[PDB]
Amino acid sequence: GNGASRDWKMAIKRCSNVAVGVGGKSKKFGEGNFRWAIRMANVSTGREPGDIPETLDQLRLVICDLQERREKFGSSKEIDMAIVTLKVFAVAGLLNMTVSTAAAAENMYSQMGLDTRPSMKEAGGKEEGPPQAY
Repeated sequence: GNGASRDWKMAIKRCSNVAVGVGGKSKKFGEGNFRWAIRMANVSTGREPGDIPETLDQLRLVICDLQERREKFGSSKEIDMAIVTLKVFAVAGLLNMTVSTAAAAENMYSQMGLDTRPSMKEAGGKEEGPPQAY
């Protein structure tokens, strides 16, 4: 539109203020994590320079296909992390709404009607930490 990659550099600057975990809140993502997942996905689902999402609809399908194909091949921290970045980046970027945590981003994304696998309990846990000296 008006510039080169302003909308992009912006969506990233904001996403950088996003947390990875939910029961910790400390470590945040970065342009490297986002570009990593996106780029990798663009290849497996494109294999070319001019093969990136331009509309919320286009990106929406890319994600569903990314997690779909990847899932069939198997699960992995790299895969799960990839999908997470796509979500947080989509909301914190397209919606310019820098969520609080990775889960929160993917939550509103699916709850909004962008995903195809709505869940109530993704990750959590109670009573954690080392043992006590009694």
